Amino acid sequence: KGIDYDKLIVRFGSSKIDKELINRIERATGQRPHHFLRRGIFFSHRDMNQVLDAYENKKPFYLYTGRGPSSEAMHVGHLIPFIFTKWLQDVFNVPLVIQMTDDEKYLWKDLTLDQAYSYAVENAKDIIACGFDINKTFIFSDLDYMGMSSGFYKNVVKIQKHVTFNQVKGIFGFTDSDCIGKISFPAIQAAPSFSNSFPQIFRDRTDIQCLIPCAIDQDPYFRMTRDVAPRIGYPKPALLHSTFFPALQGAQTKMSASDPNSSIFLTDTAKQIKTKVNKHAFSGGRDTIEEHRQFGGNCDVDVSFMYLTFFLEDDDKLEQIRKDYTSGAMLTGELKKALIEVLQPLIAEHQARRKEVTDEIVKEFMTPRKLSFD
Amino acid sequence: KGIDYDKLIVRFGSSKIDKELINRIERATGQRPHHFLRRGIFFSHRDMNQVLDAYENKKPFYLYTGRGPSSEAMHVGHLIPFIFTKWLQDVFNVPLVIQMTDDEKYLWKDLTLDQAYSYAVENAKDIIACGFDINKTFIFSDLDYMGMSSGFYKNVVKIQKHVTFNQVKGIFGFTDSDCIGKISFPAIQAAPSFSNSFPQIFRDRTDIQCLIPCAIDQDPYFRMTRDVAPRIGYPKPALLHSTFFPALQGAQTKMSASDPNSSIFLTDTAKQIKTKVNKHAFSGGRDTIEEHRQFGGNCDVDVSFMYLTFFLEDDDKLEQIRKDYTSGAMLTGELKKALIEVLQPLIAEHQARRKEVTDEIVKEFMTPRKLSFD
Repeated sequence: KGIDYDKLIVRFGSSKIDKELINRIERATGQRPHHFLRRGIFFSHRDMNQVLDAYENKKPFYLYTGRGPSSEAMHVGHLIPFIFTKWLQDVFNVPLVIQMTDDEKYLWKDLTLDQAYSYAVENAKDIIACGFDINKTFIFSDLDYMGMSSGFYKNVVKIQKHVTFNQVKGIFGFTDSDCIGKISFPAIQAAPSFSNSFPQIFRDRTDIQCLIPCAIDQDPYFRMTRDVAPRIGYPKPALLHSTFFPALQGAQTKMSASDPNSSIFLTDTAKQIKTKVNKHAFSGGRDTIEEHRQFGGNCDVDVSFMYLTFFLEDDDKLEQIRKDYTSGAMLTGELKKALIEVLQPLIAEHQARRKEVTDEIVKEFMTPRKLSFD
Repeated sequence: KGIDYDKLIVRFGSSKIDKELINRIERATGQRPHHFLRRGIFFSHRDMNQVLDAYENKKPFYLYTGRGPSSEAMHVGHLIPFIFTKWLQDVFNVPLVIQMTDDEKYLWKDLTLDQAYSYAVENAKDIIACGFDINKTFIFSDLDYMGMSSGFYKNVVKIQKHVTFNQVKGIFGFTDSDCIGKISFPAIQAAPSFSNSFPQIFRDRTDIQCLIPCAIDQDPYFRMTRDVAPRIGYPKPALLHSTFFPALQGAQTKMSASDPNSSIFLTDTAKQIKTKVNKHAFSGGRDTIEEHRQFGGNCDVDVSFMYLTFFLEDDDKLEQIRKDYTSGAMLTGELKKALIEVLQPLIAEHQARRKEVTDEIVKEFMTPRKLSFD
């Protein structure tokens, strides 16, 4: 029952997203708001109006997200952010910068420097699969970009001294036993938030607003970055907070990346997707059919219904489902089939595109070059 | 009386330089050993034979030294290393890599990132003045090179995780109040010690020996670098330890970089050089002329005589001076005049060359490019 997201906004001191804001965004774009905005999926921001101010006056801004490279599969939750960011991008016709923290993984996990980089490239393919207009998005490897940016490291250093060790010990719990690469990394994570880190596309000029869509329990991490922003004469990056995408087995967790099952993977096949949802997707319906008819299912805790909230685009069909499962008219198996019919095409479509992404294609995304926007 | 350099070799576990080694170096080069080697100025090494092995078999090696950029003047002591390294370079016809730690200064001192860089460029002019064959030496700014080396940062990261925070807390005494840029810097200092950090001149290949001439109280700093060397499949860099160049006012200190006087600066004029030596260069002679004749001067503590040890190239003239000052035949004013006649031309010659170094000249030294050697 510890789901409260409004009591969450309060303690972090961020701002709730209201109708005002969504309409302002829809007017600014001439488009219909994303369902993530309609349903309270992405409910908080930090300076989103500032971002809109800029856009309305024809003053550009850019978006920045990252991914911690890995070997395991890569699931559906990993898409919430990438999906919202693809919308925002297309909707505003704006530049997207994507950080592949191979160095972080190399520092934290047990990889070979050449390994972590490997993942950064492969994981890049999964990210391209989501569409992302090539003439608008730049995907970089920390390990690769550092040594080919006349502005990235410069910004790391500026951030590196304005952040004490104590500041990170109380935010990532670093210990005297941790390597020096770890203690100093939070700066690498922060740097892309400032426009001149990418001269190849903005040239000098630090007047460009950055927008970072991310999870809400990731806010106390961008505090640091936002605090040391004007302290170094740079604009604070705008945030857009999203809720937690639950793990099949329950909503108590957000679970893993291992524990096979527990997460629909982008590599799972139609059969596999079907199995995981029917067998593991936690059910909020009753145990017997008669008890389910009498009392109905509980939509709040049902994982299969939650997933629908994310991937079912029709607002009306979702409300029908919500209503009938609650009354008992619809049974969890029916809910499951609904979800399965939305996930199979989605995941399979991803598989299709991920096949169309060559090497001469990734090379181009990773090649720092010029782009298109306002 | 705390001068003991042999009791110093013992506690650090390094190796004394003997005749064997000097002859091996003189045979390897077909040249007469430098006076720094003849007089026990540079008396310790770590793997210098390995370096010679390589050179004899026609297998190249390279040299690496650095300088912490600054605004003040830049004195004669700052030359011991640069002088020895110019010899070694010319004598072996080998590549020299020079680190301008502007980022370090920006982190530690109170500069503007753009300031520290300024110094790196100016201080570069002083370093070029010493000769250094352009087609053999590469001078880089940490701030500039980082963002234009497909191998430098890669090596920083490799070093960054093999060195804990505790390892540096007990070597540079870092505290939880120090910024994260500081804690992680020792890696930036170490990286140039490995050949593939500079692909523009060695391309891949990490089989190239690095030699680092430096002070002997700087050994417990290169321990770290040498320890994490094979731990990452890289050759340990060779050292060549030198003694302390004393400060005019006494040998108790090595004194400063401020306290005007106390150090002959490369900007000092002939008049100024003459004044500082006569007025401040600590004297080991007696107070009265009669007492000086009877007991003689003490060469061990006389700073003016010590300076001669460094800059007077003739071994015979130096022994004459040593003998006569000790017996009392020569008076401290005569010793002073001797030193002054060696320093005025040396420092003035530097001034002359430092004027001949243009901007299209520094640009070329700083431009990572190809060089010449074995």
